[PDB]
Amino acid sequence: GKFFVGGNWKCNGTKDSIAKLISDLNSATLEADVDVVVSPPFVYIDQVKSSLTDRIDISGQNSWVGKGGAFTGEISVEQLKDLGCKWVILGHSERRHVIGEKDEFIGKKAAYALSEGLGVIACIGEKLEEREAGKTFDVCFAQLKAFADAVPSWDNIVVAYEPVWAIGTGKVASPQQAQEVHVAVRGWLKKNVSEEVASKTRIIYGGSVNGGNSAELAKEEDIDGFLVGGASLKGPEFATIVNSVTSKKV
Amino acid sequence: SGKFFVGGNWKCNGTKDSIAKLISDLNSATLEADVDVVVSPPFVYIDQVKSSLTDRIDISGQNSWVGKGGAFTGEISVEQLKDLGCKWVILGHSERRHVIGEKDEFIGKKAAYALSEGLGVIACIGEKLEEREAGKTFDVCFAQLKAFADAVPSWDNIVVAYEPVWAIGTGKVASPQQAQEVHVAVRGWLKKNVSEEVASKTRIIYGGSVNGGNSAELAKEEDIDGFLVGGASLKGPEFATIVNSVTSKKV
Repeated sequence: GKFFVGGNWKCNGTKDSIAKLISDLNSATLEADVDVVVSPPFVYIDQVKSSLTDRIDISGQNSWVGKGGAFTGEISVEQLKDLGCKWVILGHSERRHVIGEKDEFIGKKAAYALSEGLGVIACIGEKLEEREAGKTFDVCFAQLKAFADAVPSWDNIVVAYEPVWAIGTGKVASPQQAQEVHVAVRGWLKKNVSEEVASKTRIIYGGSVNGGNSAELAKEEDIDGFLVGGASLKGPEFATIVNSVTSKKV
Repeated sequence: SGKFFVGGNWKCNGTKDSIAKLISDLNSATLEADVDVVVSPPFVYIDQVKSSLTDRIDISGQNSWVGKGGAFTGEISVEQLKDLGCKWVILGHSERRHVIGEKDEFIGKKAAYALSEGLGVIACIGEKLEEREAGKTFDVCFAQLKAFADAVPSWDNIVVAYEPVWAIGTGKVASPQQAQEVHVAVRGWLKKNVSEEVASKTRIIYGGSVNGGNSAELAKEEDIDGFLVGGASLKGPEFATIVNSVTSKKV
């Protein structure tokens, strides 16, 4: 499967800061064999689609579980597509653990998004209390099962592993610990979906990724790319992380 | 003693093309002068609406995050709503309370934050059918109000919207009389728990089923100060007529 780098801007940016970010992304020279995706806040998706190079795809940060209608404050898959999105991020750790979105709810969001023709960036990952109880793979496999029990197909799914236990806990995750989770996620796909899906599905790393560690991470056999957080807000650094694909080739 | 207020909540509806037509119909309408008019597009269309809609109508977000932006994937901050030109945000809407599950203190915090950052707040309250039938209409509504009151820095830029959630789809229907009974109690609650000044200046608007066939009638009730319109706000000419239903309140 082809190297994938997405930037999750989260709840950050204004018209002006995003205009500068877009200008920097457009000026960057990006390597050829990489799928590149950015994920603006809902309100800026129009601005980004109007001015960002079409070499980069656009993702929503969330989407409603089904068709639109009486869901005040929510955005539908139809509306994301209408605005030009090709992806949606679903089950991001902040939506699981800050908002409180549950697994089956997330699984349903994905099935709907995939059946309506969006790609899905499907996020999984365990918290500190969970890892400290030896439940890393139990947690991730239940999250995967909830996806697998619901989705019509894995063709347009990218799996993102987030080490929530490292994200802000003062703990840091090594490329070895990352590789360990990715290779297990791939094995779960082999045994619970199929061998074909396991090899063609991209498993991207969604821990702390920056210009100083992307080259090292890209070397791991089962890390197929990144879901970048804070660094995705800095155009040149994000471009360099995208271009870390060359490190996977060396 | 407050100016008539009519908001249109588009909820999770619309595309570029339908919203472009809605905006044209809204722009073509002649709206009565003594009314505050507000529309609330889905997040992704707020930019499109701000670019083309007459400045006579204010724009509202349908929700906002509880505090400053940052690591909250999928959420929109008050800073961003303001950046796009919104002057209002709807908070504690029944669909966010009962479908999404947002709790009172959380909603109260959202409103306090939005107001401190300079947005007006349409603060929604209302009881479910099970609650109404057990005699807890005012327990629920007053508790929802206390949660706002305990948090907000001021009531100057607050509009209270009462939603009869008990009628919203439950097969029951709400009359202007039943709405009036709730609104008069809410205003009384404000008199005793905030001040007489706030009670008389605060708009308390009706957020039940409002359409071109009942708005003139609803607008006649003494303590209904306007509307938070659902389905009808997607039909421009009908929304305009509802705004102009203010003439019914004078007659």
